[PDB]
Amino acid sequence: VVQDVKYFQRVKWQYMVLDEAQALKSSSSVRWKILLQFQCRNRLLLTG
DNA sequence: CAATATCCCGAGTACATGCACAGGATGTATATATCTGACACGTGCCTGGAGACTAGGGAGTAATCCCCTTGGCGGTTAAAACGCGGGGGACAGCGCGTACGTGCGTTTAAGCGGTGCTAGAGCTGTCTACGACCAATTGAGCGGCCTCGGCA
Repeated sequence: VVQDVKYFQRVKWQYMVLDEAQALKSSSSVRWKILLQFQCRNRLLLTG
């Protein structure tokens, strides 16, 4: 998802389930910077 | 405007060329010749046509920055022109090779009969090479942990 961004930007996803979202913990990360830009109703984090 | 240069015209200039000549070797001229291959005849093949279908490619577009393109760059010599050196240029002869002629004799072409080499045969009869797929490796980029320099 941090590479095929161009393809994911092509469609209006209803929701993102970001499983084990502790992966996103640092704002310095490209992952975080890019994952902010996708458009959806809800962003759902399932991180224990 | 001045200057070096190219252009242009007439005098005077060896020999080059076009010609006439003798004469020799070859192009002609006739008769003969078989055989090349022209021509005629079928043989059988591929060149072509004609269909159905996928999938590969081709064409198109979109985004864009690489590369080309341009300007302006700063740096150094080919050109210009002269001075200046020796070297390319024009005659005397030797004899050695080249030609050419003679008689040098080696080999080829031809026609002979015999015969084994090669080149079209196979499904030969496989199985190298041809896909098909799998697996390893390196490299690169992205997270993550950790000392230290400049700032409160």
